[PDB]
Amino acid sequence: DWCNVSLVDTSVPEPGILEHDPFFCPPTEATARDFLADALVTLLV
Amino acid sequence: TKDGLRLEGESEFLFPLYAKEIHSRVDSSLLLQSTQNVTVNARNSDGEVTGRLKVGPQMVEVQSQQFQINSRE
Ligand SMILES: *[C@@H]1O[C@H](CO)[C@@H](O)[C@H](O)[C@H]1NC(C)=O
Repeated sequence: DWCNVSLVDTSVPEPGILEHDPFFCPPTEATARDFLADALVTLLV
Repeated sequence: TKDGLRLEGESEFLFPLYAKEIHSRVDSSLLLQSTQNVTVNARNSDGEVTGRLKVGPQMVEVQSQQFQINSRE
């Protein structure tokens, strides 16, 4: 059938990260103190 | 009290909170609600939030690299 003869040639058909930033959540930094020496002073006076 | 401190009132913290273990009472069920959404967040060592369990206004979202389900074992 010559009517459905198809010819095709070459053509030019030419058509991940994860991150979220919150603002802050710092813990108790510099965790050290004492309430004896000052108590000793104010109970030694 | 001797071993703790009991509070019966609305302790509005006008600044952030910090703790290690948040419990609920034995005889009452913890509830946590809002009007827009409630967010659980977890961060990497650089502080980058990487796993979110968000309960939005309509339907829940989970955002992560993986989503397992197991049994107790
Ligand atoms: C190609 O074949 C189809 C199916 O038989 C037919 O409908 C169509 O008319 C044919 N095309 C031509 C140009 O004859």
